[PDB]
Amino acid sequence: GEEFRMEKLNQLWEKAQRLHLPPVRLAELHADLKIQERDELAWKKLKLDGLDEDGEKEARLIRNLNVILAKYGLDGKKDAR
Repeated sequence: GEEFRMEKLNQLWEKAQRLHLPPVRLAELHADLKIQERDELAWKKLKLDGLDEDGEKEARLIRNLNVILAKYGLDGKKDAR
């Protein structure tokens, strides 16, 4: 049951489901995972071609992921705040 090409997005998405997220957070999450997926493959082309030799294009992925993990608390804080 994987909706993304990378295990990180599927694991994140499936984990979000595991956290019992509401359909809205799962829908918003899927959108962010899709954007993160496309950006991650497109950027992987950048990193593989030699475009992100400084961590600037991936910075958007690391930040977008942190934004998703901050919206769902998938791989970060999970206590109170």
